[PDB]
Amino acid sequence: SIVTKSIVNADAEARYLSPGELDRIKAFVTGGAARLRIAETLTGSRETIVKQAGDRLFQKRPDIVSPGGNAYGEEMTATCLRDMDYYLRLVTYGVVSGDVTPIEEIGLVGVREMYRSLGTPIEAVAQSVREMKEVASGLMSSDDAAEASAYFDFVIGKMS
Amino acid sequence: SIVTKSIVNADAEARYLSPGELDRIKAFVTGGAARLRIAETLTGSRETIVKQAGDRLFQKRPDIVSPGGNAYGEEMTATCLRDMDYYLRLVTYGVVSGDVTPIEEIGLVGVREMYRSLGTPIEAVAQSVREMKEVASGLMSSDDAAEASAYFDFVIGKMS
Amino acid sequence: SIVTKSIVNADAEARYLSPGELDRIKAFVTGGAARLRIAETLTGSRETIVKQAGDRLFQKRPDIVSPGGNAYGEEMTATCLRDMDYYLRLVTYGVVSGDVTPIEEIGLVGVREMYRSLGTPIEAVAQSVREMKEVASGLMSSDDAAEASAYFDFVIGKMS
Amino acid sequence: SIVTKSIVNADAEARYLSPGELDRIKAFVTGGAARLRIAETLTGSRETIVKQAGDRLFQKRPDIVSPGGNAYGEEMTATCLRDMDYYLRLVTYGVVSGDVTPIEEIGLVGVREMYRSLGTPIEAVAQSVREMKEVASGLMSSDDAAEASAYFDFVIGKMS
Amino acid sequence: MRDAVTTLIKNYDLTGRYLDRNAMDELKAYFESGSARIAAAAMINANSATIVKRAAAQLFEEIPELIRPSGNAYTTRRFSACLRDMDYYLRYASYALIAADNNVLDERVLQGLRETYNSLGVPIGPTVRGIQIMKEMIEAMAEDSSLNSTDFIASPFDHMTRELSELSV
Amino acid sequence: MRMFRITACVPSQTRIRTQRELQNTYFTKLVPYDNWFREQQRIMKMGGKIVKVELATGRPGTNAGLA
Amino acid sequence: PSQVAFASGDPIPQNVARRTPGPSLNRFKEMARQVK
Amino acid sequence: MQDAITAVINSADVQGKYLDGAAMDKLKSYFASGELRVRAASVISANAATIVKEAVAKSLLYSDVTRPGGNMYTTRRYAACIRDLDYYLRYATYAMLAGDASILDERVLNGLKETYNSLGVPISSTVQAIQAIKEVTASLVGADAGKEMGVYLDYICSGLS
Amino acid sequence: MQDAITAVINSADVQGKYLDGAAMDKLKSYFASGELRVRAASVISANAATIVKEAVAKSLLYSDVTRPGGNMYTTRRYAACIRDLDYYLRYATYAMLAGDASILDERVLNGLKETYNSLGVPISSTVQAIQAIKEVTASLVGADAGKEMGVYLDYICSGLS
Amino acid sequence: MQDAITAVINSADVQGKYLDGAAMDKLKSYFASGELRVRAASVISANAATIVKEAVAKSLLYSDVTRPGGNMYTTRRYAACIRDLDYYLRYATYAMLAGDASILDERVLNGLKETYNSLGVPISSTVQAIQAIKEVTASLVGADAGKEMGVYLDYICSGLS
Amino acid sequence: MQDAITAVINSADVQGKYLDGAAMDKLKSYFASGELRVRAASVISANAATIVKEAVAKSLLYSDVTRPGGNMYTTRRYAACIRDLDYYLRYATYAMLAGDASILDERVLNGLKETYNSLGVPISSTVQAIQAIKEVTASLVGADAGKEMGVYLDYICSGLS
Amino acid sequence: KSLRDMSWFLRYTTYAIVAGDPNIIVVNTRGLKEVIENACSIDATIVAIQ
Ligand SMILES: *[C@@H](C)[C@H]1/C(=C/c2[nH]c(/C=C3N=C(/C=C4\NC(=O)C(CC)=C4C)C(C)=C\3CCC(=O)O)c(CCC(=O)O)c2C)NC(=O)[C@@H]1C
Ligand SMILES: *[C@@H](C)[C@H]1/C(=C/c2[nH]c(/C=C3N=C(/C=C4\NC(=O)C(CC)=C4C)C(C)=C\3CCC(=O)O)c(CCC(=O)O)c2C)NC(=O)[C@@H]1C
Ligand SMILES: *[C@H](C)[C@H]1/C(=C/c2[nH]c(/C=C3N=C(/C=C4\NC(=O)C(CC)=C4C)C(C)=C\3CCC(=O)O)c(CCC(=O)O)c2C)NC(=O)[C@@H]1C
Ligand SMILES: *[C@H](C)[C@H]1/C(=C/c2[nH]c(/C=C3N=C(/C=C4\NC(=O)C(CC)=C4C)C(C)=C\3CCC(=O)O)c(CCC(=O)O)c2C)NC(=O)[C@@H]1C
Ligand SMILES: *[C@H](C)[C@H]1/C(=C/c2[nH]c(/C=C3N=C(/C=C4\NC(=O)C(CC)=C4C)C(C)=C\3CCC(=O)O)c(CCC(=O)O)c2C)NC(=O)[C@@H]1C
Ligand SMILES: *[C@H](C)[C@H]1/C(=C/c2[nH]c(/C=C3N=C(/C=C4\NC(=O)C(CC)=C4C)C(C)=C\3CCC(=O)O)c(CCC(=O)O)c2C)NC(=O)[C@@H]1C
Ligand SMILES: *[C@H](C)[C@H]1/C(=C/c2[nH]c(/C=C3N=C(/C=C4\NC(=O)C(CC)=C4C)C(C)=C\3CCC(=O)O)c(CCC(=O)O)c2C)NC(=O)[C@@H]1C
Ligand SMILES: *[C@H](C)[C@H]1/C(=C/c2[nH]c(/C=C3N=C(/C=C4\NC(=O)C(CC)=C4C)C(C)=C\3CCC(=O)O)c(CCC(=O)O)c2C)NC(=O)[C@@H]1C
Ligand SMILES: *[C@H](C)[C@H]1/C(=C/c2[nH]c(/C=C3N=C(/C=C4\NC(=O)C(CC)=C4C)C(C)=C\3CCC(=O)O)c(CCC(=O)O)c2C)NC(=O)[C@@H]1C
Repeated sequence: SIVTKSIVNADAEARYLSPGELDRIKAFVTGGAARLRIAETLTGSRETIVKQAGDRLFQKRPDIVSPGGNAYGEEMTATCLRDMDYYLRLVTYGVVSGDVTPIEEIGLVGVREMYRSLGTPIEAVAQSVREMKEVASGLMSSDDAAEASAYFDFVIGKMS
Repeated sequence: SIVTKSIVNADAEARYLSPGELDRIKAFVTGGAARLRIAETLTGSRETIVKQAGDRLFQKRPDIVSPGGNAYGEEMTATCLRDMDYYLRLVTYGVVSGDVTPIEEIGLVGVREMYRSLGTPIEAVAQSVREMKEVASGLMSSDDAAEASAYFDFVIGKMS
Repeated sequence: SIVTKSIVNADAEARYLSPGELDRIKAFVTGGAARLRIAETLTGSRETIVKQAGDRLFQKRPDIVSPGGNAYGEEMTATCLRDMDYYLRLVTYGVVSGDVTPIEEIGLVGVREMYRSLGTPIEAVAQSVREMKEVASGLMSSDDAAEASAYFDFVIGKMS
Repeated sequence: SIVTKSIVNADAEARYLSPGELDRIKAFVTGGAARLRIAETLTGSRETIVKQAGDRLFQKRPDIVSPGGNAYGEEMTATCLRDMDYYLRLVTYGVVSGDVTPIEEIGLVGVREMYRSLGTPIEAVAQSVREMKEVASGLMSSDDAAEASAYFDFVIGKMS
Repeated sequence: MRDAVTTLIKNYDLTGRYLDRNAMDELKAYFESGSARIAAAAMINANSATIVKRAAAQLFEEIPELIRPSGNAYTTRRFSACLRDMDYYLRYASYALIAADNNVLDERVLQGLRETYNSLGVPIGPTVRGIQIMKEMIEAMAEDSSLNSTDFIASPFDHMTRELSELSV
Repeated sequence: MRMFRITACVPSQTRIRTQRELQNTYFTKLVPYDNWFREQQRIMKMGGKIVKVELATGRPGTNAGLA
Repeated sequence: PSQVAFASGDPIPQNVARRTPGPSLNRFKEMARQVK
Repeated sequence: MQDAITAVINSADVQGKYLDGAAMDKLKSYFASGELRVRAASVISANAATIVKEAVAKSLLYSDVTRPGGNMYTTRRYAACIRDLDYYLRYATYAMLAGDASILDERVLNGLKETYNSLGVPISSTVQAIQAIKEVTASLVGADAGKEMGVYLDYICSGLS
Repeated sequence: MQDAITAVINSADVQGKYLDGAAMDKLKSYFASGELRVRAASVISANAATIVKEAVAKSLLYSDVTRPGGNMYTTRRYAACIRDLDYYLRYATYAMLAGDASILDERVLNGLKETYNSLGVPISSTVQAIQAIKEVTASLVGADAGKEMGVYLDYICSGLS
Repeated sequence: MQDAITAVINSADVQGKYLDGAAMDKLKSYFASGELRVRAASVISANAATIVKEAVAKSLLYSDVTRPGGNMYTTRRYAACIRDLDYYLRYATYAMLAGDASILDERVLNGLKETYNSLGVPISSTVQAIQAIKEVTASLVGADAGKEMGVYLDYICSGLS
Repeated sequence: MQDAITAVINSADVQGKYLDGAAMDKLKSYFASGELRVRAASVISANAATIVKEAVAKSLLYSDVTRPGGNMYTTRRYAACIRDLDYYLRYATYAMLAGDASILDERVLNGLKETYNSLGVPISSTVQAIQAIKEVTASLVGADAGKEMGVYLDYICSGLS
Repeated sequence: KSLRDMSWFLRYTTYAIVAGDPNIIVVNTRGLKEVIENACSIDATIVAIQ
């Protein structure tokens, strides 16, 4: 979290917390209500975001779900939607934490090696997260959509 | 405490707490204010209970303060009175906890081979805690002196 | 006795007597004349040893002879001297047996809780046996006083 | 040795050394010079006892070197004399140590299973060791041989 | 290193759960307590040298054998090392007050503290007595100042005493 | 050492044991002197009735040499 | 020459005193003084 | 094990002094919570087996864990899983009554990960089973006492983490 | 176990007195006899197996006792009788070293006559075996040492008979 | 374990040869040093408890170890520390009698560092306790025996450190 | 590390008093022995190859250790053993001139037992090598300086054993 | 405190004289001014050691 980063940056140079870190933590605390609202509407609409974004992904990229594809079959399609729900949950965790380090520590270290072992196209996973970004950004106000799309675009950058 | 002792017995019998010990924990948390009243009574009388008990101990057993004794000298009598305050603090902890486990885990297990290294007479320390009991019952009310005398008598029974 | 200990060790191991313990029985059965010389010296001079040792104990640790002590009064000091006579008799039994098993089977097992019950300081009993040992070693011959003092200070070590 | 045996016994009873065992260590320490003389004579003449006792064994038990026997053959008689030299060296070790536990640990535990696997008559090896003690008793002085034959005696008792 | 938000996220990640209303309530309580935590940390930012100096000036009078010979705070080298240790404890207590979670204390203070203190002969009882002296001073200063919420101040020091202290009963 | 020749019967109270239990129900035994107190207390808190006990070895009033 | 033997010679015993009650027991020392 | 009372007594005892006012406040807070703790412990002790039944039906039954090839397949392993869930419920009740997780640190989490790894026990499935216990207990007892139980149940889960 | 020395100590302790000259004379007699006791014990330990084997070979072998229909027919009964004779030799050596037969009364003569009467062990045959052991040891260790060994040997023979 | 004599015997047995001249010289050295070791063991067995008493009074009483919060505050901790000192003194006496520190490896120092590290025991404080044991023992036992006891107790300290 | 001077000043600082009566005696004995100890260090440092040469030639050469199957078979192992004996001689010189074995405790005996048990180096053969070192130094430097080196060399031997 | 500080200054001066290295004095007097100046007169300490 932002609190974790500020405490770590103070402790690395072995001092108490600077006024800049206090101002940053104060901004984190004041934006906590809006961040909690964004996380609340994401976890409330968690099923329809995954459903609509998976539908848009499978319409835009039929090759991953056609026979010979990585996600062909109902079980592999359900596993792909489970992965999309996993990344939406990590997006909600990042929205709560105010930064990107829970998404990084849980689902973005070794993601390329994992999906290379799985045989899954990582650019198609990034397309799935981009469709989740578009569907979720259509479900909020403009500032909330930009704030959530920041974490979404971090996941896009880590996947591609 | 009484909760820890009841949980230890229930775990030894591999069972839940019976409604009997549940009723005793009920009675214990109702009488918590009372047993804390004896706790602040002995806390306020800390420098007086052991004062009169040490005076009565020294007039009852003058061999303790005689030359050649275990507690001969100002330094050794100060260490003796520190042991008096230690045991009064342990009795305070016991009447706080409602069980003799905080008494016995600190000042009663291994006390015989603890004091045989120092040459201290066990029966003389027992008579000292006796005089603590009578001085506490002298300047403390009757039925709560019976409750405090239960833990004092456990100290006497485990020591002597 | 030493022969008794060798017999019970050979019987516990279910074998005949070992060469080392057979040589020990032979050397003890040769040195028994010197052992009985120590014995007749101690029995002839038994009263002055315990009188001087009791006087030296009384001047060293006056809390015994003090009021409130363990031996207050002439009859209780006579009882303490009778106990010292018993210990000297057990030392003579040890030096005629060649082993400490008579002192174990008469006056060593249970002696700690014996003097705990009596209130007698067993460290002061050990001091009394130290005084008995040093007065006896000053009285009789040094080459035999070493052999006597081995059993004496084993008794001292078991007292302490 | 006897020191190790006494220390093991004192550790088993969780006590210090009894003065009887202190006397046995003292007497072993004083009398070790005779044991060193015995071991020096045995290691000086160590081929002679094996030579004469092997000759006497091949006289008294010619079934050993008869065809079909355990030690029939040049190399087998060489291994026979090798075992005799081993037991002579073990007897020297036991004489030096003053206690027979090195002999028991090196060459008397599992000797029955070893020679049963080898097909070797254990009573004939006992006869060879007895003839070794006869030759050593002829070679040494009377008291020294009477003291040194007891380790041979323990070997005879364990093997036969 | 984990704060309250990070440990709640880890607890929900372990079960694979989305954040429910109880998690929203915990985060909401942390966010409204955060202003008071910031105020308390900014308070102890100013006074920290005075806190550790008066903590030494109370601890070495409660246990005066620390500054007598054969005590571990005898020489002024050991005295300055002890004051540096108290400054370390107050700094990480400030960190735990900001983070609202004692995982920072566990990870960076307590995991080798008994090992170091037993290696160098440093006492643990006087150390945790100094911890509680610092806790009482910060609680008294927060009660004196305009601090509406003072309940969370005692938590990192009590956690440090419980973790570092030898188990009596 | 002096030994006690004891004879006692211990019943089962908790379970109906389907194996043969007469040999550890009723038995005559040889227990040592130092272990006789704890053996008697063990079987006697277990709940048996001891019918007989004697000194198999040793003599009463032995000041030394009983081991 | 024979004054090489510092460690190998006879050791010089130190005079090490028993530890006494300290200034943390000043209250109990005053208490024992008023006990007398 | 340590409750709140023994924790306060320990913290005062290693300082060597008596209980001051903050200790009195902590004890009065524990005595205030003790009514709810005793009531919740009584309800759980009464309906002990029903919570385990509902949690097993919610999380473990009709799955690959209880199907052949799973670790809850054989009935000795099923009864072992039932006994483990009774262990977690009973020691969580103990930790609720104590107001502290030292009992879970000493007897429950002591090598439990090594035990389950040596046996082959599914860590994820038993974490979901403890979660089902938490949901059933919070439904049975209430919001506040269910949350109090869920603190120590999540402590057992994070020990399994 | 009661020996001469412990008998002297106990005979002093029953009246509580010290050692007089009357108890001193028998102790000096024991100290005089102890060297012969150690020498006889060394010879008996030197030939412990061969005495038993030779006495068995010329006392009861190829007879009706070891014949079928006898008590010593079966190899188990034979090994039991060899163990019994070795035990008698070793414990009589113990009594010879100790100077008293209390070790025999306390370790061997404790419920053995009734055991042999129950098992049908021939008392006369054991008497003949004990006499054969006694005369072989008397031939081997010497005249006076063999007679002093035979004192404990026919004492335990009369005790078992 | 092993003494000096059994160390020489085991070295000669591993070499496969008889006792040569240097082995006889080492044995003669141990037989020369034996009497002082025996009388030192008698002195230490006499003053076993008192050496521990004045050593702990010399080093550890009225200090942070026996003050509240220290590792010798409670009576069971004091009894365990006195038990440890008795173990160290008895095994140092055993090593002094044997002339070898092998028993300290076999019985004492094989796992005691990990034991104290798991227990939280201050090994610096135990080292100062054993130095006090060295000083009090060398005060009572003499000079060369004091050197031998100091060597073996410093071996115990080196195993702890 | 520490030396005799630091040990004296630390003991007096723990007492809180000055160097009253025996600290002065220890310091003046140290400074009296110091110039001859420096001369012995000069001789040992000048001749240091010869001591390890005569030690390996006296004790370890032409043995099972140097023949195949031994721990000194290969040339790397032989050179490592030469370097270890050089380490023992040099740190014995260090401890002999410091007057305290704390340098041996903190830089030699802290890990010597564990490295030799992990490597498989024969403890008895290393002890015999150090004994050959101490008699060669006693022959080459003198009896008194030989004993002053040999007390620390025997301290290293006791640390081995 | 002042009296034991004066005796302790003389004690460590003698200890440094014995040790032959003033490192003990350097370590135990380098940072002493700031801690000692709060409740004790630094000029009085200078004149005292003078
Ligand atoms: C002819 C080759 C030269 C000669 C030889 C010489 N060597 C030694 C002594 C030893 N040499 C070794 C060497 C090795 N052992 C191994 O296992 C290996 C690797 C395979 C090597 C290189 C050893 C161990 C010894 C010591 C003997 C022992 O086994 O303990 C000597 C003896 C010197 C002495 O002082 O004893 C000699 C004479 N010398 C020459 O001048 C020729 C050039
Ligand atoms: C003769 C002395 C015996 C012998 C020795 C031997 N030693 C080694 C190797 C090592 N010795 C050490 C020890 C130390 N390193 C240090 O820095 C110090 C203190 C200054 C010590 C005491 C170590 C660490 C090693 C390993 C690496 C190294 O060479 O330093 C070996 C080699 C082991 C191998 O198999 O390579 C040997 C053989 N062996 C004997 O048999 C003689 C009794
Ligand atoms: C006074 C009633 C009697 C008496 C006492 C006496 N005690 C000591 C020394 C010690 N007593 C203890 C015991 C405890 N420490 C604890 O922390 C607790 C439980 C809370 C107990 C029970 C200890 C550790 C000591 C050692 C001192 C220290 O704290 O370091 C002495 C001194 C003996 C000495 O040799 O200094 C005395 C005199 N003696 C009597 O005769 C009275 C009957
Ligand atoms: C004033 C004229 C005198 C004075 C008094 C004084 N001393 C202290 C306390 C301390 N004194 C020291 C000093 C030393 N540390 C060392 O290592 C050495 C030897 C080189 C010395 C002399 C230290 C560390 C303290 C602090 C420990 C403690 O609290 O006792 C005080 C108290 C300071 C305060 O209350 O803030 C006072 C007033 N010191 C002098 O030097 C003058 C002789
Ligand atoms: C039933 C026919 C009659 C009867 C029964 C009765 N039995 C007991 C208890 C015991 N019975 C035995 C018997 C045996 N144990 C064995 O191992 C064997 C051989 C295989 C037998 C025959 C024993 C030992 C007991 C003691 C307890 C135990 O279970 O070990 C009781 C008494 C139960 C009690 O003690 O309370 C009774 C009453 N009594 C009748 O009236 C029926 C006619
Ligand atoms: C039919 C004779 C009776 C009956 C059966 C019944 N059973 C269940 C549920 C389960 N039973 C098992 C048992 C086993 N699993 C195994 O692997 C084995 C041995 C090979 C056994 C015996 C299990 C695991 C279940 C749970 C089902 C699952 O796979 O999750 C039920 C269902 C109860 C429910 O509440 O769902 C029923 C009805 N009921 C009767 O009345 C008959 C007596
Ligand atoms: C022949 C294969 C080997 C052999 C024989 C041998 N046997 C004896 C004498 C006896 N053997 C026994 C043993 C038994 N008791 C039994 O009940 C049975 C059958 C179940 C056996 C085998 C007994 C008792 C004797 C003694 C005879 C008696 O009745 O008293 C000897 C004589 C020993 C002696 O010292 O005279 C011999 C030589 N010896 C060999 O070398 C063949 C390998
Ligand atoms: C041998 C001289 C004659 C004889 C002996 C014989 N003995 C046994 C078996 C046993 N004897 C005992 C008794 C003892 N227990 C002891 O501790 C001691 C020494 C102190 C003795 C003497 C025991 C316990 C047995 C084993 C009982 C069992 O059978 O399990 C037997 C065997 C009897 C049997 O039925 O197997 C025999 C034959 N009888 C002779 O004919 C030999 C001349
Ligand atoms: C005394 C010098 C200091 C010290 C001691 C201390 N030790 C313990 C507890 C234990 N010590 C041991 C060690 C041993 N294991 C062995 O096999 C042997 C003999 C070879 C020893 C010496 C063990 C096993 C324990 C655990 C016993 C237990 O479980 O109670 C304690 C107790 C700590 C506690 O109970 O929590 C203490 C206090 N610590 C000090 O501070 C003294 C300076």
